[PDB]
Amino acid sequence: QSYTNSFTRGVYYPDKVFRSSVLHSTQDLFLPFFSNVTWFHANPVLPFNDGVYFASTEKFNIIRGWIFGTTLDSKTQSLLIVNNATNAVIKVCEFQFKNVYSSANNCTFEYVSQPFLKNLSEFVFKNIDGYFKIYSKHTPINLGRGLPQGFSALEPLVDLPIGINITRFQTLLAYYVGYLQPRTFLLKYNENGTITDAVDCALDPLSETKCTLKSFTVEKGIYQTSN
Amino acid sequence: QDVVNHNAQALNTLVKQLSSKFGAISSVLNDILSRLDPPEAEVQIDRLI
Amino acid sequence: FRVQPTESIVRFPNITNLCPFDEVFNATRFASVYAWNRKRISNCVADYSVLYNFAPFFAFKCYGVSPTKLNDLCFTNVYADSFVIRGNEVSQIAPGQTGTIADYNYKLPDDFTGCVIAWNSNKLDSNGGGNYNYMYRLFRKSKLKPFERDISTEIYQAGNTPCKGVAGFNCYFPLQSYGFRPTYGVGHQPYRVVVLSFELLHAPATVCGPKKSTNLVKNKCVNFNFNGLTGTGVLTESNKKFLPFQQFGRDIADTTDAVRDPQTLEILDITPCSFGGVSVITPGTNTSNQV
Amino acid sequence: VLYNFAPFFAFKCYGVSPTKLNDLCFTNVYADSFVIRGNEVSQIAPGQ
Ligand SMILES: *[C@@H]1O[C@H](CO)[C@@H](O)[C@H](O)[C@H]1NC(C)=O
Ligand SMILES: *[C@@H]1O[C@H](CO)[C@@H](O)[C@H](O)[C@H]1NC(C)=O
Ligand SMILES: *[C@@H]1O[C@H](CO)[C@@H](O)[C@H](O)[C@H]1NC(C)=O
Ligand SMILES: *[C@@H]1O[C@H](CO)[C@@H](O)[C@H](O)[C@H]1NC(C)=O
Ligand SMILES: *[C@@H]1O[C@H](CO)[C@@H](O)[C@H](O)[C@H]1NC(C)=O
Ligand SMILES: *[C@@H]1O[C@H](CO)[C@@H](O)[C@H](O)[C@H]1NC(C)=O
Ligand SMILES: *[C@@H]1O[C@H](CO)[C@@H](O)[C@H](O)[C@H]1NC(C)=O
Ligand SMILES: *[C@@H]1O[C@H](CO)[C@@H](O)[C@H](O)[C@H]1NC(C)=O
Ligand SMILES: *[C@@H]1O[C@H](CO)[C@@H](O)[C@H](O)[C@H]1NC(C)=O
Repeated sequence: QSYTNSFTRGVYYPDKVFRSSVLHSTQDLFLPFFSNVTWFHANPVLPFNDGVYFASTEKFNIIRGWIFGTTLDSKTQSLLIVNNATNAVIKVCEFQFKNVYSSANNCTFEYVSQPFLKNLSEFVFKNIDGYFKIYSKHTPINLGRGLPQGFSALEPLVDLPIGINITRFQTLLAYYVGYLQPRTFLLKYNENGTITDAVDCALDPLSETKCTLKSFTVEKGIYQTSN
Repeated sequence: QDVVNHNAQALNTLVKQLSSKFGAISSVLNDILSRLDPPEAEVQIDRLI
Repeated sequence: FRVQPTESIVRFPNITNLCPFDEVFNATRFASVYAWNRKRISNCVADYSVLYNFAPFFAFKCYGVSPTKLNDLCFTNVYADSFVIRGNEVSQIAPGQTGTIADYNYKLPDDFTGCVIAWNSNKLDSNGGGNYNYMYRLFRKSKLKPFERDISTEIYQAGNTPCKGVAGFNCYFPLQSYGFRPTYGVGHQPYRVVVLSFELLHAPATVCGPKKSTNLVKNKCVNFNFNGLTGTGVLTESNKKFLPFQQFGRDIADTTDAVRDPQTLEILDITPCSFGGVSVITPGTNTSNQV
Repeated sequence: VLYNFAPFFAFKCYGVSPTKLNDLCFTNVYADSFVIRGNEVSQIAPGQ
């Protein structure tokens, strides 16, 4: 259980709208730049908070699923995503895990899609107003400490209209876990509509100046930012 | 350059003001017309106006 | 002046499934007030006309939308909450209402948008079983938040003395059952109540009314209705590279300038129809009337 | 203590919220008591 710098990772398209060559300001739950992310080389149950940023880099496909919920028992509903070499299945049944699940009962929603999963895989899980939103991205990386310094946005992988209660989560078997805070970001959409860069308006005075000027470049002078 | 920038900025602000709600339920007049009957649409339309 | 539109086009997807309003409304036993049954409605054609074939309802009160406009709107998702209440309490099912049912059993948001439908149920819920045993919560420490269900059977401790889970003095049982009888007057008759809550905008629309999809017209000033997105303009082929999850595009001013067709899955650029000022050039009327 | 005297069906407050009462200071209070018919209770309101 170590700590690592998140750099600029953890940026996702906040909405379905298309924009080209724009600097757009969005207030939403994001992973702050250069934040501390927990690093696991193994998987204890972790709190969920507002949202979760997840990163994996294994080549053996050891990481094969996530569990979300409050009690993680049959007392309350527990979201369960399991990926296998062919597909990815999602359920909201009440489970009694023991270590797949010893017992399952009272299923409400089920879903099947293409499997979610060096080849770094990044995910963002949010649970807001009865919607579970999953954003995902897969990028080629090289060997190193982890979480390279490049920039890549996370496209919306899936949305689930399940009004469940989530406060904790756990993974199923070197992965990185970070948390999301309500931040205002300045995203850059290039000519093709791809988010190529972003500014975290609360990172430092320079980023606040950039957000106030709605630009990535600041001319010499003194600028009156927030009070 | 300052004159040109001031004119462009004023026009951009004037156009951006069409996205505000001003206390209405929506900033699009067609949505108000297609979602509400006249007696209830009048309040929202006046708030936009 | 302004170029007037020539045609009107509606573009809805191939979704033809009828929304399961039948099972929601034509259910043998509705749940109690404190345990109102909520169902999700999505990915179907919401034909509200069939609702008129299920009951001559005495209440069809809609907030934020007109009842006659429902067949021409697209919704992202719908919540259907069903229960059985007393008639005189039906008025409590509304935003900004204070009462036992409104605050302790079922609460609506201030910004609630949707409809409420209540109809008679004396002929079907005056019998035994749960029909005569319809219950509701009477006491609670604090008012329920909007869209919240509390089915706990905790004993309400009115006094300071602890109850230890046993009903007694100042230790009441909040879950009180109705006494619905056919002999009661209109002030105590049971009514079945269904509340529809719609969610508009944001997510792509998947619940739409029974509106036919017409042909696609390009390079002409027309009215367009793309999955509830209403507008007027000229549709052309566009070179914009929409990502697979993206539906419509906006400019710097945040005005919709591109749209993905629900059926053909192509990207159409939208340009407002031509307009401008008209000027009359004239010598003085003392000279001539030509302009 | 008012909650220990009756399970009242009406606690309608104008210009103040019922839950905020314990955190407010008042200069003076008038308490007007009577007995009415139930259907007429709604008539006890401003602009009625
Ligand atoms: C990350 O943690 C280390 C030690 O726990 C601390 O020194 C460092 O300041 C933290 N980084 C941030 C950005 O808070
Ligand atoms: C979710 O669960 C937590 C504890 O398990 C509880 O405190 C919270 O009130 C619950 N929220 C909802 C909306 O059920
Ligand atoms: C993966 O899991 C799904 C879910 O049951 C199953 O249908 C599929 O056959 C599995 N794939 C393999 C290769 O076993
Ligand atoms: C499953 O759901 C039903 C319906 O609410 C309930 O009666 C039953 O107790 C549930 N199962 C368990 C093990 O509690
Ligand atoms: C990484 O994985 C993604 C999806 O599994 C794939 O599209 C991409 O080509 C992979 N990258 C490399 C370098 O193989
Ligand atoms: C945008 O896409 C076009 C073709 O899809 C490509 O030629 C161009 O290089 C791209 N621009 C950028 C900045 O990636
Ligand atoms: C409900 O369905 C039953 C059989 O499906 C039918 O006999 C009855 O008339 C229906 N009632 C209403 C109100 O639709
Ligand atoms: C809808 O049906 C038409 C009829 O053939 C077909 O051409 C079109 O591809 C379909 N589109 C979708 C999104 O199903
Ligand atoms: C009123 O006071 C009498 C005696 O002082 C007591 O027996 C009775 O319970 C009280 N009633 C209420 C509603 O406080």
